[PDB]
Order: sequence, then C-alpha cells, then structure tokens
Amino acid sequence: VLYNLAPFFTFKCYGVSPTKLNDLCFTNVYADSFVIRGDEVRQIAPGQTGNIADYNYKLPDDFTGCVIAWNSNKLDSKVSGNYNYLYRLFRKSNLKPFERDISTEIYQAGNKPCNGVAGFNCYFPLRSYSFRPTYGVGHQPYRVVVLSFELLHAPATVCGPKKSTNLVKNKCVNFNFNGLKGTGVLTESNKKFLPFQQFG
Amino acid sequence: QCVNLTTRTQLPPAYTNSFTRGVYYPDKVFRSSVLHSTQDLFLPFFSNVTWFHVIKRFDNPVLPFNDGVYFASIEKSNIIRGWIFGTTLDSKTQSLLIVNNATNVVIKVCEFQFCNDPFLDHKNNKSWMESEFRVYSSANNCTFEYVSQPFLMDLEGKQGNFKNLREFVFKNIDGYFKIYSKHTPIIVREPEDLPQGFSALEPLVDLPIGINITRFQTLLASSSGWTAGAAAYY
Amino acid sequence: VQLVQSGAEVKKPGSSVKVSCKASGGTFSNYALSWVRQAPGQGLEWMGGIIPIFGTTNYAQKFQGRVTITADESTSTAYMELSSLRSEDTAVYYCARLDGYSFGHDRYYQDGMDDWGPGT
Amino acid sequence: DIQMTQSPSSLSASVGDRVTITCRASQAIRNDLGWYQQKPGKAPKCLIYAASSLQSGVPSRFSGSGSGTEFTLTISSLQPEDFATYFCLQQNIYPRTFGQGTKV
Ligand SMILES: *[C@@H]1O[C@H](CO)[C@@H](O)[C@H](O)[C@H]1NC(C)=O
Ligand SMILES: *[C@@H]1O[C@H](CO)[C@@H](O)[C@H](O)[C@H]1NC(C)=O
Ligand SMILES: *[C@@H]1O[C@H](CO)[C@@H](O)[C@H](O)[C@H]1NC(C)=O
Ligand SMILES: *[C@@H]1O[C@H](CO)[C@@H](O)[C@H](O)[C@H]1NC(C)=O
Ligand SMILES: *[C@@H]1O[C@H](CO)[C@@H](O)[C@H](O)[C@H]1NC(C)=O
Repeated sequence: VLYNLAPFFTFKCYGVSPTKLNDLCFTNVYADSFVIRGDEVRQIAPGQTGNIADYNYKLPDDFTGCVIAWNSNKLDSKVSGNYNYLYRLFRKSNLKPFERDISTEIYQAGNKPCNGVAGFNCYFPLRSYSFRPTYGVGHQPYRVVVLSFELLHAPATVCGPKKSTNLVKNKCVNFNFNGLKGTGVLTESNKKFLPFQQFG
Repeated sequence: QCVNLTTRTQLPPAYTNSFTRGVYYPDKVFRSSVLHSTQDLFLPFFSNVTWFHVIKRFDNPVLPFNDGVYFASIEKSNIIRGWIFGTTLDSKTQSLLIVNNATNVVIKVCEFQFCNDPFLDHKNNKSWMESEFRVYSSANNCTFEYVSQPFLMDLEGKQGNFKNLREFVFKNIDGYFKIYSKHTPIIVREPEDLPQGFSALEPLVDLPIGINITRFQTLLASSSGWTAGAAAYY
Repeated sequence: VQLVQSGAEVKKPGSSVKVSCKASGGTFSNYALSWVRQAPGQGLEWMGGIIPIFGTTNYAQKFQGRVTITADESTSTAYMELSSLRSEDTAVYYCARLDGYSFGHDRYYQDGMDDWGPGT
Repeated sequence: DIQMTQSPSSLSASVGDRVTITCRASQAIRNDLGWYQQKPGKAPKCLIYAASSLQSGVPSRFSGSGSGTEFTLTISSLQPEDFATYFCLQQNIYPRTFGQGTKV
C-alpha cells in the first residue's frame, strides 16, 4: 500500500530502502499525523533546518524510518478556511527529538516577562493555519505520517507479508515449512497429529 | 486507589506431596510410541508444593518467582481469576497482568503503581460483580496489550462439589512467556487429596513480552467484608 | 489593502504636525501599523506601531511622549501627532502593515505586505 | 535599543556579478531579520521577510543567506533596474540601520 498510489508524492527514505522492508522484522511500528505547508515538508526531513524543524519537531539526522506525503487539496482543504490547525513558532531553546509539548503559556520578546493578554512584545506561541484551496503550491496541506523502526530487546512481532507457494506432491522439492528447511518428497499421510504441535 | 482491607490473620500455608502431577509438552514435536529423554525445567515427582486454601480465611500472599510456577487449583466457586506480577510494581518497572473475568483475557505489559494489598474481591457482602477491580492506580508506559478468548469457567460461586481441576504452568524463557494448561472436569475429589493421576499439560498461548520477573502474585474474586466459598490451590 | 497617507503641514516650528494613514480594503486588526522615517540623508528607525483592538503604546527610545499614535475602532484611518517641531526630524513618514500576531480571523501569520503611502 | 551596522555603500559591479550586502547583528534570531528596499523617490517594497522565507512578487535575483550574527544578501545577475537602497530589520523594537545600494 505504501509503494503504490502515485499521489503519495514523497518516496525518498533515509535509513532503509522501502522495497527491502519485507524482511528484517522489528519490535513495533508507529504512526503520526502532521499537517504542514509545502515549504515545511523538506524541513521535517533530516538534514534541513526550517521554521517547523526547530520550533515544532526536531527529527534526528539519522533514524530508521522516513516520511510519505500526498497532496490533500480535496480532503484537508475547505473553502471556508481550515482554522483548526495550530503550530508553535516561539521557542526559547532548541529541541530534543521524540517528545510533545502541549504548553499553553505566553511568549515574551522583551527581557521582562510580559504575561497577560497578547499585543506588542507579548505573543502566543500557537498560531493558526488556513488552508483554502485557492492558494498556490507551497501552502497546500501535505499529510505526513512518519514510521518508527526499532530493535529493542524483545522478540519481534511486527512483520510483513509471508511468501507461500503452491503445494507439490510426489516430487523431489526443497520444503521450507514455517522456517523448517529440508529436502525430500511430500506425500499424503495417515498420521493423526494433535493440534498442539506442527512437526513429527 | 485501593482500600487497606487488613484484618488478616497469620495462618501459615500447608505442605502437600505432589506425586505425579506437573508434566508438560516441552516442544511442538509429534512422536509415535517412542521414548524421549529431555533435559528441561520441570517439576520433580513427589515434591513439596505449598498449599493455600480460601474459605473466613484470606490467603493471597506474595510468593517469589523462579523461572517456572506450577499452579493447581481445585475449586467450584472459581474465585481464582488471574495473575498480577512483576518485580517492584511501583511504576518504575514493567508489570504483567493476566486477567480473565467474564469475556476477555487481558494480557497487559505496562507500567503500574500497584497496591500493597491487591485483589479483585470484595463488594456488597458476598455479591460477585465488577467493582473495585482497578487495583492498578494508572497506566503511564504501556508497551503491550492482548485480548484473548476466555476459558471454560463458572458463574458466581458455590461451596463444595469440587469437580473442576485446573493445572497451569508458567515460565519465562529467553523473553517468551510460555503457559501450559489442562482443565479436567468430573474429578470427584472434594476432601482434599491431590490426585494420583497422570495427565500432561498442553500449551495454550505464548506471549512475546521480553522482560525479567522476580516475584509473582495471584488474585481472587466495602473492600473488606465478603463471604467466600471453599477453594484450594497449590 | 492599501495605505494612503495625508498631506504635509507647515515647516515652521512651534506647532504640532498631524498625519493620517487610511487603510483602504481589508478591514483587519492586530497587525500593527508601523511608522518609519525615510530620508536620503538619514537612516530609518521605528517610531511606533498602532493596533486598533488593543491600542498599546510601546515606543522606541529618545521620543517617548513627543509622538502620539492612535486609530479608530477597527482598521480605518490611523492618526499620528508629533509636537515640538525642529530641524533634524524632517523626513517622509511611511506606514506599513508589519507581520505579527493576529487575534482576528487567525488565518496568516505572514499575510504579505503590499501597502505603502504615496509619500508626503 | 542596541546598535548594529550594515554593509558599506561602495558596492559597484557590472552585469552578472554577486554582491555581498551584509547585515551585522547582536542577538540570535531567525525570522525577525528582514531585508527591505526603498527606491529613491519611488514606492518602497520588501526583499525578504526572513532568511528562510521569501515574498510573492519578487524576481529570483535577490537571495538571502546566513543564520548567525551576519546575514548576507546576494544578487545572481545584477541589473541597473535594481537601483534601490536596502535596509535591514532586527529585534522586537526594530532599530533599523542605514544603507545605500548604487552601482558606479
Ligand atoms: C494502606 O495505608 C498506607 C498508609 O496509610 C498506604 O501507603 C498504603 O498504600 C495503603 N494500602 C492500600 C492497599 O491502599
Ligand atoms: C515436605 O513434605 C512432607 C510431607 O509431604 C513434610 O513431612 C515435610 O516437613 C515437608 N518439608 C518441609 C521442609 O516442611
Ligand atoms: C472485556 O474487555 C473488552 C475490551 O474493550 C470489553 O469491550 C468487554 O466489555 C469486556 N468484557 C466484560 C467487562 O465482561
Ligand atoms: C448484600 O447485598 C445485596 C445486594 O443488593 C443485598 O440485596 C443484600 O440485602 C445484602 N445483604 C445484607 C445482609 O444486607
Ligand atoms: C517505556 O519503557 C521502555 C522500557 O525500557 C523505555 O525504553 C521507554 O523509554 C519508556 N517510555 C518512556 C516514554 O520513557
């Protein structure tokens, strides 16, 4: 599903090539939800610095995973103005990776703390988007879902599709049933296995 | 949040001779009329198992874990419902939860601040229900959840007629939590006397958890103030 | 949106000069109308930014109280009064829609400045 | 307010040269920097709203670079039609600094 559907415009990946992800099972995978403008797609990608890269989310320069974005001028774009989306552009320090800040404080520009209502030298860090379809390329919403790959000290449970071939009878083949390799022919048997075991 | 039930008397547990119980299939290999000498973590024949009984008597203490537990319950009220265990259970470690109450088998691998006195009992005199169950305070770092099909159980509780005999073994081998079970009915063995019969324990599921475990604890189901049926386990 | 400045006044000192910027189109607020002095012989410096809905009076150095910038209820025209006319303060006043926080429709932080006075 | 400097006015070059119009700063800010233009006797305009952001309505000759204490404007292909005076915007109070761009 990730490879096809050519409206998914972003296809370059940093850590591992996407066509080789069928093997090498990991512990668990993650999914996110990023709604950004056209210029902010490249800033999310590692190795680039932008207004969304240092004040909203700092992705590591090398990590196992990547992003895929698609044009959403017909889904996330409304003619009445899409005002729900918010982002932080006022951060005092730098950003560590892999955390969220849901602070609802005020940002000051002077040395003294401003506080209270907004105005001059006292700004809210959360600023609202607007995603009407009449705008050009660079402001259209591109939904970004980043995937996480990790190899923590647990047995792997997230995998890909498994390759199953046809059944060949009375012929000398090389069976690989559930990872058990061997050589011989396969015949119908009268044996009565219990359902609690797979090998004889 | 938990309520200190307390009013717990100090009755030491009994000792029982496990004659020939505690055997399981060590691997998923079918064999026809052969003899196999395996070297595996087993329960010895004619061993000293520790006996707990719940009637008036509240028996749910802390027991240490060492890479395999044979839990044998003979009961008909079916007050035994699950196993809550881990190492410290203070939201500083991974905690494991195996609960099968009515329709779900909940396997939880999470972060829990567990209470010093934890059970799924006691509400409205002795009316079995679903209240005072949230013995865990809150969940912060949950790493795994699993919901599985419930086993063959009973409804409410009754005293006597100890037909159901459940045998379980649990182990934590290289990360995998392996359980094996055998639920045999029609064992008419009400006056104690852990039976001298041979029946191997078959696997049910296998959980890819991947932690280490130090001690374990069972569970049973006005936090203090209920009358319970007759039940025994080893 | 387009800003149109009013005419100049008498050069002689001892009087107060009054200027006004009319913002035709785009009845919007919380974008501070920044006033700045342009001259071929001197540099530019911030004189002040007027907000219709808030009306704060944050100013720069060396002309605190010599200048008063006010406006109407929403957008419209913005008035600026300067007293104590002198010889070194002569320039042209430019009002601009500077980017910043907006508490109105909440659509663009960077709307785009395309408005400038004719120059009086 | 705290003072800062800008590029000298003696930047003369022919058609197709790179200019190094430098704005020196004193505080670590990114979006608050800007480059504006003022033609002598004509209507003013902007050049860049920040170092990493542009405007709609400019040719691609005007470019900005740098993110430290200096910010550099560069023209890819210099033309006589770019005869204007360029000024730099910093900080919250906006202390602006002198500037003069003429090719001679
Ligand atoms: C019993 O009370 C003590 C202190 O009053 C408290 O720390 C403890 O958690 C309580 N036990 C339960 C099971 O609530
Ligand atoms: C083990 O069990 C026997 C009877 O089955 C008992 O006599 C003996 O005391 C037990 N061992 C210990 C250490 O209590
Ligand atoms: C078991 O858990 C599932 C999980 O959502 C829940 O829907 C169901 O009602 C539970 N069964 C009970 C409480 O009997
Ligand atoms: C025990 O609880 C049930 C639940 O409603 C109630 O009907 C019964 O009267 C209670 N027993 C006593 C002795 O009050
Ligand atoms: C949850 O526990 C795992 C186990 O080590 C740990 O790696 C992870 O960082 C924990 N989660 C958080 C948010 O700290």
